[PDB]
Amino acid sequence: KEVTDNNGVKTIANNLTSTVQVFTDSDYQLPYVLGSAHEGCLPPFPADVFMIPQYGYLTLNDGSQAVGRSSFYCLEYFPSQMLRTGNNFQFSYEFENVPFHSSY
Amino acid sequence: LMGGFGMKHPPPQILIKNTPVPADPPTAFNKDKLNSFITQYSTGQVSVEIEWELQKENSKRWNPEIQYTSNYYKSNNVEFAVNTEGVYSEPRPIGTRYLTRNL
Repeated sequence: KEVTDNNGVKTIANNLTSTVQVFTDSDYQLPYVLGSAHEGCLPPFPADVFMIPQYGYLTLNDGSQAVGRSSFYCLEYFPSQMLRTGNNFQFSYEFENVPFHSSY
Repeated sequence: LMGGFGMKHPPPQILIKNTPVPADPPTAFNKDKLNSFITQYSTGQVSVEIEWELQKENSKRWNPEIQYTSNYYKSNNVEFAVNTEGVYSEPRPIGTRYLTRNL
């Protein structure tokens, strides 16, 4: 959707030719932030509409400065699928063998 | 703990000895072990061939990384080279850790 503001008044319209791009990091080549317990999950209640959280990451620092070992990542440097309205995305994943959680 | 690859069955020990060569024994029998030997030593060549398996870097890091280098600046000697007297030396310890990975 496209948002135009004239004076203190916004108009929302569809942009039919705009695209969204999506990829999975399957080779685990990015800093992995899902293992820290963050907001931005899918809501527990199915009727709630949620905002997607912004991706960011940390690398090595000394104070506020960075060292030469610090790494910068461009997410554009991955291949990703582009989607207009009418395109969909899917993938499958296999969990590796993990012990049963003990629910007793 | 000093570093490297721990193994239950490491490369085996390779033991070498010059076999003793007696000097002239007496002409009457004596039961004592012979303590008199020909002075002797050996020389040769050794080859050791090791095959090493490598694990390549897959990184998506954008910026260039730290690498081990020689320094261009002029010096009396070349590092990791022979001396003017013929003495090879290793000027610095070199570890393996230059490339980076995510944690």
